[PDB]
This record gives sequence, C-alpha cells and structure tokens, in this order.
Amino acid sequence: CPAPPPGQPDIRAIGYYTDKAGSVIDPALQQQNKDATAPLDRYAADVARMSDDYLRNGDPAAAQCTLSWLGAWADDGAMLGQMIRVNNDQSFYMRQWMLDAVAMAYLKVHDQANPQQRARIDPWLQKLARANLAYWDNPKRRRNNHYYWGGLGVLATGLATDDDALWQAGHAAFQKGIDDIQDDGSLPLEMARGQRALHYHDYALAPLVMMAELARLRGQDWYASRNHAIDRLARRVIEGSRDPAWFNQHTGAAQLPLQASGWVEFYRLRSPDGGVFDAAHARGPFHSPRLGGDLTLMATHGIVRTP
Repeated sequence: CPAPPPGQPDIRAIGYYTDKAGSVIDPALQQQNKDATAPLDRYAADVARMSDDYLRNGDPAAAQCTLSWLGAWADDGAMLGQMIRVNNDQSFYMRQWMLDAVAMAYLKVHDQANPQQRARIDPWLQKLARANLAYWDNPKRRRNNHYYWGGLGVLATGLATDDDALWQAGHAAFQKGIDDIQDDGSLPLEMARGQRALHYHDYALAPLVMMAELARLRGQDWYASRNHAIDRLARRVIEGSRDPAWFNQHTGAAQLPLQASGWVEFYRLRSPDGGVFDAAHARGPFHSPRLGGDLTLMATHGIVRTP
C-alpha cells in the first residue's frame, strides 16, 4: 500500500470553454486546468482503481489501502476549504466530481471498514455532501448535468454513511433530472451546448443511471419513475451514438462524434430494449473514477460485495 499524497483543503480549477454554449475548448485554458487539478484526478483514479481491485479479487489489502487513502484525506480535511473562482465555478464542479469518486470508492470497500475508519471518513464525506448541496441553494445557478453529478456523491454518501437526509437529497437531484426529460428524450439545458449537446446528454444520463443503481442496492426501482421516462433519454443517447442526425437538426451545430459512456453496462441489464446497447457494450473498456471506477466490473459483479 503506497503512501497517500497530502490532502489539500483548497481547489483551484479553471473552465476552458470560449463561448456561451460551453462547447468550444480553449486548449490553453484546458491544459492550465488539467495541470491545476492533476493531483485531484490522480487521487480519484487511484481510490477508484484500488476499490476496483477489491470487488474484482476479494483482496482485503486493496480494501484496506483504499480505506487508508480515504482516511488520510479525511484527516487532512481535503477539499473542505476555499473553492477558488477564476473565470467560472470549475472548483465547485471538481468538488462534486471528487465527492462522487471518493464516496463511490468508500461504498465499494465499506464492508471492510472498522468503526475507527468509519468515524474518520463518514464526517468528511458528510461535510463535502452538505457543501455540495448548499452550492445549489443560490437560485441563479441553473441545475443542468452538474446538478445530477452533484446528486450522485450526496446519494452515495447518504448510503455509505447511513444518513437518510443526504439519501433524500440525492433522490431529489435524481428526480429533478428525470423530470427534465422531455417528450423527445432531450434535456433543454443540455440541448443548448452546441456541438457538445449529444456529449452532454450521455454526460447527464450517466450519473442518473448510477443513482438508480444505488437505489437498487436498497431495493428501490427508480428506473420506473415517470413511467420509465429515463428510457427516453438513454434511448435518445444510444441513437445519437449511432446516428447523430436527430441532434444536428435540433441544435444549430454539427455534433462531435460520441461513444456512449459506461452507463450502458448497467442499463443494458435493466431495460434490454431488444439489444440497442450491444454495440456500445462490445466497445469498452468503461473506467470513469467519478462514476465509481470500473463500470463493466460493477455491472457484472455488483457495486458492493455485501448489502
């Protein structure tokens, strides 16, 4: 088990879109952001990977090393300080994505946590979750896909730490996202993203799918909400992956090509839909730390090894 890097209480991230539609990447701003957030993304990949190794192998050294890394950053009060604003709220967005990765990683190795590790990690995740919720109480921040990503970490913290209040807030974010699904399966706030509208429909669906998957650990069927409305979005996304024709004729910008993200590994098992997800499934792999790590592995073996 390698030594964890030091936990920084402050986040200093930088947005890299040039335009209003948040779709034209400034490659200078993107590199500046990637360097400034490199240790955060590096930590998220690591706890995702190690918690992957535990679910894959049963190996208790992978669980302990995950818990050791999480406890260290809890002790450091990592990300519990200043969210530095340069040009946008990219720092608040990183705090949502980082809670997502660390909470999901904590959930996957939680059965191996002793009461002393829990007493250190639980309050740290609960403070990040409350801070991520309180970010949205400002009525002038529009609740797009960021809100759905925010909800995933709050829900996983609510479930990991047995906090029913953070669990209900997680559901509230998921329900908001499901209620955004239009007749055509589009999301208005994601349709406004120009050449990345199709990207941001896949990007919005993934945390909704993972939140429905967490509710399934507790035996609830969130997929069924609003007469399976989520199926219209997942269905609209998988067809954009194949043929971007519908999206280009509704957006006023030629879509960049999209390979579906790893929500397909879970969703193909819940609503097979005659095998429309088969092509995406066969063209992985599907690793995203901010969604919990190895989505292929968690889809076939379970998000947790015991309830």
